Amino acid sequence: AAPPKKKRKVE
Amino acid sequence: KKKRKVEY
Amino acid sequence: NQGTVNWSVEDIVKGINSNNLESQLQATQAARKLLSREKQPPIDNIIRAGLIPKFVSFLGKTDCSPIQFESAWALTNIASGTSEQTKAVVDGGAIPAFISLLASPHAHISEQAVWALGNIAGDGSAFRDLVIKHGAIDPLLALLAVPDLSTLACGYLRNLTWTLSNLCRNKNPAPPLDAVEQILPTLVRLLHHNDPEVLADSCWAISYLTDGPNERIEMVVKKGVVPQLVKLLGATELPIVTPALRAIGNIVTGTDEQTQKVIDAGALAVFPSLLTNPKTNIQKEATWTMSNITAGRQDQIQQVVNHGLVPFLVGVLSKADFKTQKEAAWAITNYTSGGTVEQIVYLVHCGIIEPLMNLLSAKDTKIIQVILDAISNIFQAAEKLGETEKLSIMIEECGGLDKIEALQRHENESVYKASLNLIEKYF
Repeated sequence: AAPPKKKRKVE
Repeated sequence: KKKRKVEY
Repeated sequence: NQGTVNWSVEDIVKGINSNNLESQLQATQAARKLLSREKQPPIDNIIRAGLIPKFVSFLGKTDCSPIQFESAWALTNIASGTSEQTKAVVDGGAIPAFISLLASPHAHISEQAVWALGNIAGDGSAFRDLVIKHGAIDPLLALLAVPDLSTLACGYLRNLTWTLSNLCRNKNPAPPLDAVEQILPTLVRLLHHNDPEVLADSCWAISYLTDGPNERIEMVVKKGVVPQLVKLLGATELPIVTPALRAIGNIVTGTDEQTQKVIDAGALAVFPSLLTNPKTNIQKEATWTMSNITAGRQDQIQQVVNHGLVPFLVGVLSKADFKTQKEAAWAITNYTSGGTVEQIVYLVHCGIIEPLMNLLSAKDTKIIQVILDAISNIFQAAEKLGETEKLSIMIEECGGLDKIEALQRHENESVYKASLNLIEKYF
């Protein structure tokens, strides 16, 4: 699938 | 119309 | 910084509301840690407490880079939420503030701004275009303005690439034309980088740009990236091939001239592999791509023949995921409607008839129309050769007749009418 529209910066 | 763009 | 681990929202409000800059920093960091926990960050609790305006405010504290980074990360995570959550960040004035941070002397702060702007533009057309209007592109591109991309930190370069791809993303409306022209040259440079993630995301960006009116495809092809795309098409990594194939597949939906560019680039040599690829989805998009090529000129339909791809189409039509089979049906119907009698004869000699008849048993009126349709094309070619009868037998042999007749009593007017004609004109 295509890259995430958004990304949460984990930790 | 034979060429069907991201109409798949 | 164990002190800022697992704070309550009210404590965070307490620190941010204190008039002590250090207290504010500790509270902002604690907020960032909540928003960064592995599961379910309290994004709404944070918004409800009215903390966004404060965080946005800390973005401008040039004198305290640490709080700039913390609030930038906190806002980033809030922005990674739903449209409403992303909107709350935009509503706080974060867009221009993050753009100013792009020029930060601190790489990690600039990178955070890049990430955040990426989440904002990734929400859709409106915010993407709002980011562009605030003038994010120049600063972003300037960050990649170095002699050799390899001197940039890998994580940093993947971030910029990803954010640029989002500025190239979405369709109603498509990104501004002048914005695409501004970005393309850099995109072309990222397409030649050695990092797999940079390559994949660059291909995705090129695939977003080629997904639309042929004029859009033109500005991309005009840059001469088709050869590089074909090369990426033969890549070992599935994450690179998928977006490359999407881009190549979009380009062939354009004009015959644009289609000819991928053919000239040597793309057809890769399809024997793509059409038998282990992933159903690579296999589906490959057949879809093939279908738009057989929808081209006869000299192009011949290149499909010369690369020995007809047998691969027969195979996909014979055994594949149903969706792929349906794309195979189209490729065949397109081939038969625009091909020469010799090319259509060849198609038959490759054994297209049986697998085509078996697909008449599919519960999908559209493909059934497409198939029956193709049959008509083939008979039409056999008529110009007085071999309409040899074709009838063949269709009988494999049980095609016993299915065209049954369809004749179908409930779709396109179908049964198409059936009738065949039977009453060939059987």
